[PDB]
Amino acid sequence: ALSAQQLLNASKIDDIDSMMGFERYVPPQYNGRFDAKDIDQIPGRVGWLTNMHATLVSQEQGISGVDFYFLDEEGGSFKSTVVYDPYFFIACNDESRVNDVEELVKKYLESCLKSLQIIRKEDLTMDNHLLGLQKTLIKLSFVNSNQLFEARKLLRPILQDNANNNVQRNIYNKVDAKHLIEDIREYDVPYHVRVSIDKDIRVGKWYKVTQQGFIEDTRKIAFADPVVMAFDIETTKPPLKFPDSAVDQIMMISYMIDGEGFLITNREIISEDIEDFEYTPKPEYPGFFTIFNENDEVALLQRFFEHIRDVRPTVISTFNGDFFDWPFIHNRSKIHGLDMFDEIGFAPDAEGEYKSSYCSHMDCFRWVKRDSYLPQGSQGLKAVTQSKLGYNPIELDPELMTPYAFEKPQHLSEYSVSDAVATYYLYMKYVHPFIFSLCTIIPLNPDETLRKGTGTLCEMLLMVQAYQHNILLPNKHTDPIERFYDGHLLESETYVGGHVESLEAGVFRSDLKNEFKIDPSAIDELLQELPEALKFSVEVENKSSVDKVTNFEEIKNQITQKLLELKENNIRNELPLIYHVDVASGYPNIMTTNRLQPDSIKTCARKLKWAWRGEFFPSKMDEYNMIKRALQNETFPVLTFDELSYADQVIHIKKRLTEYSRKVYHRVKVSEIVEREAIVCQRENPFYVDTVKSFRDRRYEFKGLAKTWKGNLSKIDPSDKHARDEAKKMIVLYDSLQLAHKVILNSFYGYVMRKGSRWYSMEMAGITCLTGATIIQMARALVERVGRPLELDTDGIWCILPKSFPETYFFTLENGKKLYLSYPCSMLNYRVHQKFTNHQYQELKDPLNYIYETHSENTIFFEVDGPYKAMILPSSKEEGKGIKKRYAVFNEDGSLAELKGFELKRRGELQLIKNFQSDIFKVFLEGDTLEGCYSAVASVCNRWLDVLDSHGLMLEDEDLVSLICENRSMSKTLKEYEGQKSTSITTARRLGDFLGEDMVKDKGLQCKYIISSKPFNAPVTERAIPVAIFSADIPIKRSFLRRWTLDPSLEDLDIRTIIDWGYYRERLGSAIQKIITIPAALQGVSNPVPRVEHPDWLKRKIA
DNA sequence: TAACCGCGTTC
DNA sequence: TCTTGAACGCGGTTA
Ligand SMILES: Nc1ncnc2c1ncn2[C@H]1C[C@H](O)[C@@H](COP(=O)(O)OP(=O)(O)OP(=O)(O)O)O1
Ligand SMILES: [Ca+2]
Ligand SMILES: [Ca+2]
Ligand SMILES: [Fe+3]
Repeated sequence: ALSAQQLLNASKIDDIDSMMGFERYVPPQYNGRFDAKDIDQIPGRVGWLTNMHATLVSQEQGISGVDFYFLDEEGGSFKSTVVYDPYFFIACNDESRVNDVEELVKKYLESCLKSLQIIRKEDLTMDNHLLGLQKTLIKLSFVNSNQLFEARKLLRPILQDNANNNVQRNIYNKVDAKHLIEDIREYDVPYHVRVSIDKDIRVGKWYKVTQQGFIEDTRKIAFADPVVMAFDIETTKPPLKFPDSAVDQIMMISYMIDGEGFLITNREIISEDIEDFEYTPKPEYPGFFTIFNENDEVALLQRFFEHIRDVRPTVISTFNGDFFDWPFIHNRSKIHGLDMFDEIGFAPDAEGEYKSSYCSHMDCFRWVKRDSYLPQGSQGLKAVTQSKLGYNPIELDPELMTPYAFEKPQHLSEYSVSDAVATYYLYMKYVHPFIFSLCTIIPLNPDETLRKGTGTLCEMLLMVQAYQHNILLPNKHTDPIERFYDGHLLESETYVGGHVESLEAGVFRSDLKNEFKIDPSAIDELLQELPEALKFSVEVENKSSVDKVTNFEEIKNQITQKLLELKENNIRNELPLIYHVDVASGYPNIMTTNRLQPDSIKTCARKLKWAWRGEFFPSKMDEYNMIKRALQNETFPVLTFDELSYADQVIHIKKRLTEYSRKVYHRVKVSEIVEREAIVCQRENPFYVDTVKSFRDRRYEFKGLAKTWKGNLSKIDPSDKHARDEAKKMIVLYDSLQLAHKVILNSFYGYVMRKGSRWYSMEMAGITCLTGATIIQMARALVERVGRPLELDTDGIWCILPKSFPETYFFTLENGKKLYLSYPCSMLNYRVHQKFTNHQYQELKDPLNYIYETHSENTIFFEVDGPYKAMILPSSKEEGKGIKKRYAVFNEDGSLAELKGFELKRRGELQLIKNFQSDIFKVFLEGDTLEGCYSAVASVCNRWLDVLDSHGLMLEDEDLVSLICENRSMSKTLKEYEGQKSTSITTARRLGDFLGEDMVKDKGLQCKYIISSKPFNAPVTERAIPVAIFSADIPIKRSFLRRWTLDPSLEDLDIRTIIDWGYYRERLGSAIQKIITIPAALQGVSNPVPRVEHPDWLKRKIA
């Protein structure tokens, strides 16, 4: 009888909705026809849909429905409710007796079943479905979702009893109605998702809510303007510890409402009363802040809640407020006798996040984590602000925040205000357009669209297409607890992914010549291919015709000439062209080209290859069962082995099968790779393929607008500062949008391996990867015969080409326009489209007679960027090994184009190494010769080497603690690391012993540590000191370092005598080895930093 | 030496 | 409850 709690919540929410301007609107009745063409004549109210939530109504037992929250055209708001019977299907293993099952379930489920009906859907796993045969199903409908769940608990025993055997009757011997029910289907669709899909309603669109239903008003283009508030709180904190919502108070709540800044203060903690000030960190971000200097903390909370209730916001934005700000305000409200739910309608939900019915909570940190495409080291609000808004917000050390309420109150008021400015404007410029536009195609509310994984987002879009094509949803995938290969227990199985090669290291600049040896037969091939490749660049790449171009021969003659000149002199020493070629939407286009989709893996048969890789124990079956019977006889946490769960059973089996295999085979795990083939039907209902093609086209629009505005900008004179400032803003705006669509797009590839995937196919994912590896290696084979490829990753190639190699040309058409042509790009694309096009792609031409056509499909194109000014690739310390996924590339104007992989970019590495790498990549541009180039990097190296060889005596204390520090995050809590050794685990354990157990209470703690010299010759994980120790009082300090260095002798407590300076001298040393010296050796110049000795294998090679 | 792990990247 | 994939670098431990 849980409807009590549910019907109550609906009443409470209904009243909270009314207080915030959302009273349930019921449209006037209409007896005329229901056509969208006469929208202006049908009685009703038009609004912009801003939110939606499942609810229970009481005949206006509970009745399932969805509240839809609207903003109307006349500055007001309202909500409307649609009711819809929840439902799922019953499948039968013989469609001749469906009416018998129908009579069974009508009586078996009569306690909760509302109505019943036989319907037909298309089953993609059913024979003859491509000819029109459909699966017959029983549609069970219910009054509310509680009744649906009851029928599930009632049907599950039947489904489990039919999968078990039968019973002991006359052993000397038409089937029961219960054994005919094969499975239940579409039983786990969220209700409001079910309503959103079935009724074709989306947040962000305009509707007219009439008696017949919602009529989309396609005349209304732009989004309505909700009132948006972003807030940030600041609280007191113990020195070197974390805020505790029990003890610590809230100093101030800064916020902003549609541009107007505000600030509530807690005069009981903030010493002064602050006057109205301004923070406009850039002209485009005004920030006039009105302050509410209040007395008590209760006064502060009550003004915040009162201000919320009066402005009536439908969007409240925060930065990580879901797991700090909101629970802090809620805990302070409870302590102070204020129920936050009665006040503002917010409350925690099942995941601990804070939501409301009328107002979406947009935690910008969720957007940053999923869609911003920033590295984790740049996901703090400070880095996000300078990357996305283009300015540096106000900083100050958090250790000084609790004191500065008393000492420098105005400065700390400026910080809290800058956080509110950065949060509000990042939401309005980035989070708000993206998520609300996303809601128009994904059947979720803004809160869910922001937070769900990209795989779940893909699943939502796929369920819309499947439903609209009457395709039965597959049930969620389930992986078996045990799988075997050749009798061996499998520990993990997967496929071979992308192909990555590190081919050359060192420095390559457009002003420094390189030596090329051009394969003459390679130029022979491109000459034979040149006529049809230029036609390909004209007709396929630029979608034109050779008839309308006027310099086809002139450009063909210009390329053949250069082609021929480079064939005669195949040995050259010229300046290079630093180029990058990269397939646009590689895996998506590989899928759509070959018609890849889970339901297509089974002449409509396209056989494509993939590579399965398995990891299994060396033990065979004879030893498996031996360990099992052993584990069976032992006791467990009062319980037997067979009385455990199958999961806990295999847990113990795996633990004891690792120990055995180690002591008998010397190994614990064997890996093997087998080439597998799969049949890809080229006629299957392409609802999956088409969904990918649609979203890829969606992303392509923003990707092309970024390229346009990168062109509009360079065509603007450097003097027009305002024009070029606005062009650069659209550039970062469209780059952000296309990057936000990139992860969702590629999750269509990843979704086929996601746990619980409705369309799981390991085969399809492997085929995509192997096909990509085959294309990118064919491209390398041509580049290595024409130039020198430097690095290669999955679908991209960094290479240098002779300056004499044919480069960029522009066709001219009789219109007067121009067609762009990059010959290094089109020469590869022509080969792409000669060796990899799918000539077996089929589509329904006549659906009524089920006749198909067969056409040729290939949307795989390399895209080129460059030529660049410099590329700097590091080398490995070990002989012959390269360094993949790490380099630096610079533009012609000297700016950094790409910085990939290096510690400078990663979250929390050795800070000294970050500043070193930061100071050094710029200087690889200096110098006039390659040897002179390496001397400029040598000087900055020797500067950093000097700081360490001097034991940091040439830096002030605070710069030293900043420099030698290393920060590392612990993804889990310490207790989850039992049995493991690490510098983070040590730092966290020592932080807990000195600062208290509550320091490790939560996951994600940043362990900032220093590595001590003593105890000597001890493992490095034992000498990691929390840097917090040196800010504690001298008694508390000394006791712990004496403890941690095992030196009761010790009282020279200064950092410079504790640090293992030789350790950091090695860390910097190998950094200098990999970036500077070892690549310099591989380019043939003597060690530019002789204070960093070469490897023994490298010295021997120099002989 | 080589297998192995956690973190965080590049695709 | 939720829940895209694999390849890779590096500091560190372990067999
Ligand atoms: N985040 C991801 N999740 C799943 N697969 C990914 C992800 N990122 C990259 N991949 C895979 C699929 C991509 O097609 C393939 C090539 O990477 P990349 O070239 O960076 O993306 P892309 O080719 O789709 O975009 P672009 O058009 O910008 O090159 O790597
Ligand atoms: Ca803050
Ligand atoms: Ca790509
Ligand atoms: Fe087929």
